[PDB]
Amino acid sequence: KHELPNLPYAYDALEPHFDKETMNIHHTKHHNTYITNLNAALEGHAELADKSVEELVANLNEVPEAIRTAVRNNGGGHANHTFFWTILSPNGGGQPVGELATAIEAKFGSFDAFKEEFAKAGATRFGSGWAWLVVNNGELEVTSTPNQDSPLTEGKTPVIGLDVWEHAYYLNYQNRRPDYIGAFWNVVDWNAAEKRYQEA
Amino acid sequence: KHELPNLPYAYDALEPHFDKETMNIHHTKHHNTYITNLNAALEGHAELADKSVEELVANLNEVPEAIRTAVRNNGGGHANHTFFWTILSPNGGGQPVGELATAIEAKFGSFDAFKEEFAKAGATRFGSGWAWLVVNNGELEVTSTPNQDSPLTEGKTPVIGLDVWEHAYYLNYQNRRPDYIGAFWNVVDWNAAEKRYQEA
Ligand SMILES: [Mn+2]
Ligand SMILES: [Mn+2]
Repeated sequence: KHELPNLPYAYDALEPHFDKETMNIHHTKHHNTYITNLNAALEGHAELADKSVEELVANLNEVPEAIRTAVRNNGGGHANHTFFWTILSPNGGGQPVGELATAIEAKFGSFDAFKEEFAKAGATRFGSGWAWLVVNNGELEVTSTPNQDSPLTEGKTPVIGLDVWEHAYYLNYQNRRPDYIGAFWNVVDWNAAEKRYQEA
Repeated sequence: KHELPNLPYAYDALEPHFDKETMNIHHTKHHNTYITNLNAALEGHAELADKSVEELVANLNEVPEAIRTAVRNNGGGHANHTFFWTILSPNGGGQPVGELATAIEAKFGSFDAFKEEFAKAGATRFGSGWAWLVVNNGELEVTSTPNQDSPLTEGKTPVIGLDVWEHAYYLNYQNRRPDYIGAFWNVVDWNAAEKRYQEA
């Protein structure tokens, strides 16, 4: 009973920053496959299967050992991509807004300095993974995670994030990960980010 | 000190199985960058910069802690890719040959059974990595390693291997990793593999 969410915008709405071919394959093949595999691993655990994917992944510890890796990886994939689609927008880009903006200035010095730290976290994540701005204390932290591991599992709440698996950027940027991260700034939705900051 | 090896064949020599655009970017951008990063890391360590990259990665524990992660990832990348180019050929494909062929039949039952097990290791390596046929103390085994980790580090000797980082396959295959693994059977060089088996 885990379903693929529709995108909040057209498949070409993030162009030229994120290409429509990637949006299609990333959403309808990669994300869908995580869902397929999650639902299979949850066959026989109908009790577990009625949690939200976010709660499921936050309390990975309580998943039966037999299916834990499958939940970590595929539950991770579902939680992470679900989040991702909703922090992007064709009306995104620009400066941070709201109390999140003020908090970024305080924690990082400035928005430019934050962007730098986030881009370094993204560039430095060796292999597959994600770069994040999270709330831990009630404090902002830049982090990165391997594969489909989620900050939620560490008790940290995602405010924004960027998929740095090669499938996310290879068609448009090839090995140019930094150019991809640069493009993300033009589509990240700071209104949505504010909500996530406030809602945590 | 460490230098990018030329390919043993033209950039389009593995078509249609491995595309020439990928061969270009994979060799001259990805592999080159591991070498740049490795050389930067070994600045100030004469001890090490006399070692082969295979010696460095076999004895990773003897690398000073301050540069060990860099040598693991970039040393691993250089050793792994150097090896990879040498086990591919436009005169590749077909059935195993030599003493290796006999050993594969004995260990796995048949070549087809071996391919199935290798294909499964490759498909199931979650995130970035490599699938391998190695010799472990005189015995054939199929394994997989994350990121640029090498079997050498665990005292196992690679006979064949396949790069399952998405950069190795995304341009021609997108999410269809199993189809890429299929295509590898047509360019793997079993004469070259026989020689590695003999020397291991
Ligand atoms: Mn992804
Ligand atoms: Mn590679």
